[PDB]
Amino acid sequence: GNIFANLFKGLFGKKEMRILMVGLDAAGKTTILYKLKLGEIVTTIPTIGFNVETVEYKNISFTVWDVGGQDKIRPLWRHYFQNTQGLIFVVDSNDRERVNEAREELMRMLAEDELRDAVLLVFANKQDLPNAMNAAEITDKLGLHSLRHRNWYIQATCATSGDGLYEGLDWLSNQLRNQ
Amino acid sequence: SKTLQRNRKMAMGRKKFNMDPKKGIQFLVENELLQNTPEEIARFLYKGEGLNKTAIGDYLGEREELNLAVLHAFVDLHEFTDLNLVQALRQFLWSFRLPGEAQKIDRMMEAFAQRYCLCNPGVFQSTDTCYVLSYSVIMLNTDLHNPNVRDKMGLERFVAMNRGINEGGDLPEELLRNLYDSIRNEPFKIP
Ligand SMILES: Nc1nc2c(ncn2[C@@H]2O[C@H](COP(=O)(O)OP(=O)(O)O)[C@@H](OP(=O)(O)O)[C@H]2O)c(=O)[nH]1
Ligand SMILES: C[C@H]1CCC/C=C/[C@@H]2C[C@H](O)C[C@H]2[C@H](O)/C=C/C(=O)O1
Ligand SMILES: [Mg+2]
Ligand SMILES: [Zn+2]
Repeated sequence: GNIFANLFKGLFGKKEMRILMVGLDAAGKTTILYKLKLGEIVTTIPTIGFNVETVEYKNISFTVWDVGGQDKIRPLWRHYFQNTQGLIFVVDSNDRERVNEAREELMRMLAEDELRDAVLLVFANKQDLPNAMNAAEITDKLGLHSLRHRNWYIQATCATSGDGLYEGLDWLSNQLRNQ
Repeated sequence: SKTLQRNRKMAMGRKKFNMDPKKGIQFLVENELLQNTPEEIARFLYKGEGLNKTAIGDYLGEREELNLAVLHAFVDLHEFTDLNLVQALRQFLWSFRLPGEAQKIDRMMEAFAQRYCLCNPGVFQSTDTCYVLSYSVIMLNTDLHNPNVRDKMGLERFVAMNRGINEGGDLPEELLRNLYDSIRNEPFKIP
């Protein structure tokens, strides 16, 4: 019985909630979603276009949003950012060379007017790696203490084991019931 | 007959390609069955004999310098004259399987757009307009026809999404409506 879905069991038949998940390539997004679907596969009829990776618990959905590509296409994203209550930002905490690139991507998503009210959950992923930055270090490198008017949380995770996923989503669930 | 051997080494060159596009090109180049220029690799991909379209798409979607040159040359081999945008896109997306990563689709749509505009001058005011609209059509196909998307975009939303992309202004509603209808009623065919 899906442990993660049970976290959101009592929202209030409230209205669909939508969470977007963003992060650089290789941060761990696909891996997290495999855990949130509990490893269950389907043969899906193919579709030409973007990979869509989503998990729906009903009353709540989590969708990976690929930020790759040029800036000229970003105006097109705007209506999809419209009904978003939360953003999960996943970072490869072992990738010290790309942490500033991750910070800049986060900061551009957080300047989308359409996301003004979204809560932010940061997964500082890949904590199992021996030279990983921990949550306190990631918090500094992402500049999270300079955020204002934003409800945010950072959670240390290892996506391959699932460790930390429950605790970050539990934080998220409590934010979404409180509004 | 010194030639059947050529067929064996070609069939071997194509399967390897289907398993691993880079290795199959290297094998074909090494055995003097294919010229290692972007132009000749592109013709080879475009003719696509015995080639898996997923492997062609994966090769064209790579970011190495040679692959970028091949993608350019590949798109130059397409003739889009007197096609509307969707018809041109259907032809283009029939010749390879589009990758799913946005960085790859973006690069492919810009390249497509440059060629579309050359073949059909004055249909768009700028290649940027063609590029952004083509990308929004790929988005629309995905939205409408991928079952992981539950709340499907309607015409009004599709029209609202493309606001401002005509060099800061709008394209005509009927042009967007005809694109919308073509994709809704006939998704991009799976190769
Ligand atoms: N050590 C470690 N690795 C992780 C962790 N999370 C994801 N990974 C690995 O990192 C690679 C990228 O993950 P993926 O989930 O595809 O990233 P993405 O969808 O954000 O691009 C995968 O390895 P591959 O490409 O080898 O399959 C995945 O197994 C983690 O917590 N710890
Ligand atoms: C809700 C579905 C809508 C499908 C069309 C959206 C495509 C986005 C375009 C963006 O550049 C990358 C894709 C981005 O990754 C969208 C993921 C996705 O699941 O979106
Ligand atoms: Mg992924
Ligand atoms: Zn050219």
